[PDB]
Amino acid sequence: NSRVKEILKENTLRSMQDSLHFKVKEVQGVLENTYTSMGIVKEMLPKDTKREIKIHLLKNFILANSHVAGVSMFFKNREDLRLTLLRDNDTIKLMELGNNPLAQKAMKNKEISKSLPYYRKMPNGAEVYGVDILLPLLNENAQEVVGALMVFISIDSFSNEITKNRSDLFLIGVKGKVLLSANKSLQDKPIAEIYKSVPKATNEVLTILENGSKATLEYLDPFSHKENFLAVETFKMLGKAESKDNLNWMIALIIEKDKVYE
Amino acid sequence: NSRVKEILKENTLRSMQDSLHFKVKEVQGVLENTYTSMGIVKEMLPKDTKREIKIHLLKNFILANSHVAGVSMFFKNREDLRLTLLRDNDTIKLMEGNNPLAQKAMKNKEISKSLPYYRKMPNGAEVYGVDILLPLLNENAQEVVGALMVFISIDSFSNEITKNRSDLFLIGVKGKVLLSANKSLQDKPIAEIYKSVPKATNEVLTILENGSKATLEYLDPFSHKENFLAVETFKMLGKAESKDNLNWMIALIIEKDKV
Ligand SMILES: [Ca+2]
Ligand SMILES: [Cl-]
Ligand SMILES: [Zn+2]
Ligand SMILES: [Zn+2]
Ligand SMILES: [Zn+2]
Ligand SMILES: [Zn+2]
Ligand SMILES: [Zn+2]
Ligand SMILES: [Zn+2]
Ligand SMILES: [Zn+2]
Ligand SMILES: [Zn+2]
Ligand SMILES: [Zn+2]
Repeated sequence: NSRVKEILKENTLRSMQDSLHFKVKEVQGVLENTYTSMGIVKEMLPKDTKREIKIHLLKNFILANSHVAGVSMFFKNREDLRLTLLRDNDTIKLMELGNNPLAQKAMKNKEISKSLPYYRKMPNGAEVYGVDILLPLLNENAQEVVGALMVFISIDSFSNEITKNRSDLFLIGVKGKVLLSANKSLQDKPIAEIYKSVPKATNEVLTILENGSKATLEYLDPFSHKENFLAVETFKMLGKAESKDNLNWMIALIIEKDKVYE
Repeated sequence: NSRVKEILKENTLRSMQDSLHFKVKEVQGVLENTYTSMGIVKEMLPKDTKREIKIHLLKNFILANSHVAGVSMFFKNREDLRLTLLRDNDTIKLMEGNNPLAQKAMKNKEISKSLPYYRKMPNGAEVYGVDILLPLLNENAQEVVGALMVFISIDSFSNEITKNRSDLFLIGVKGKVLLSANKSLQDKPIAEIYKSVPKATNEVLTILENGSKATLEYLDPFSHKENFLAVETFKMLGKAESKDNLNWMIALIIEKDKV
């Protein structure tokens, strides 16, 4: 009889990976839209335009990128072009930069680069878990680095794709850090600690993350005490960019085996 | 053997259906993100910028959207902005307007698409694809000043549909085979290819017209094997309100043996 459960397993794993594969392309496609939008800002910001047009550009960049929660502009030789725009249910512009190590890193890397996830205190006093995306600004003939573009992407804003009306997905960053899960208390914590009761399963997932592969496996969930089918799939979180910092993110999809078997 | 078979049949067909659903959602997601990117190019092109800026933005547009093989812009009052950018192992800039669909798109302020066709590329290769033409408007958004052409490579979607498998088919308007592992079938309608099964092909074409989805079974006259057939349609121009936003379809065959 159990060969029936075995076919049910075969069929469930197939659709998990197809389902998971879509979720990855969806999230990565969203990140790609933002990077594409950033490259346009990058191109226009340093052109011979007046301040208000540059502000006009940063505001519209936030408006059209719902997952962007902030953007900063820095210019070496123009004081009035050192601004930070943070999402405050609208946009709040704060004048300022220069000593910011993110602006300095942006100007020393030709390719799009990143920081690591972190909590930013927002104008309304709330904490937003996110990550910074960096680009350099170049003058007309591309000869000189003249400024920096710094984009704060909200990881919490991906709740729409990961946790809205479902609880079977995790977003995992480098070193196996949980970036977003339905279990809010897991954010910013490593899976080696969360799931230390299944070190063989976690060590495979972490290996799959480091190598940029994909896989399916089983594990006993320590929270539900039920065995889950688990599908993982990594993806380059900076997109098509060839960059030192274009590392692997991972999305996990779980299905408790009991629901399949009947 | 009774309840077991029923459990296996409908669980395998559900897995087949869900898999096709997520492939359809992958494809139209790739298209819509390309359309979002195109809308950005659309709005920036009329803005006050130098020729070199417009060119590099179109060049960046092609490189960011891997399914676009070509893009062209035409300005009514800027002859130096009548250009075509095509993939050529890299990107090649050519100079050119008289396209009746560009006139249609401009005069009516509506998006319009061409029929699928074969474009001869710079390197001599022939690429099956579709043209999507958009009007360009001035800053005040009241007068049409030009047109933007985007040549989407249908063949480039083999990475999602045809690579490493032969169980998927992309079907266009009136059952035209747009993409298939069997390349000889491209640009040919299913009504002729599978004339021997009018019941299934007529179902397919009705599903295509109604924008519906369904699973059915048919005897494939090529493989001589009983197969299931899951189909699902989708608007190929995304959410654009336009009488040219016809339904495309992805079809998935699974040999009835597996069930
Ligand atoms: Ca599939
Ligand atoms: Cl068509
Ligand atoms: Zn404005
Ligand atoms: Zn503008
Ligand atoms: Zn989103
Ligand atoms: Zn067990
Ligand atoms: Zn039944
Ligand atoms: Zn569907
Ligand atoms: Zn693709
Ligand atoms: Zn894919
Ligand atoms: Zn067989």
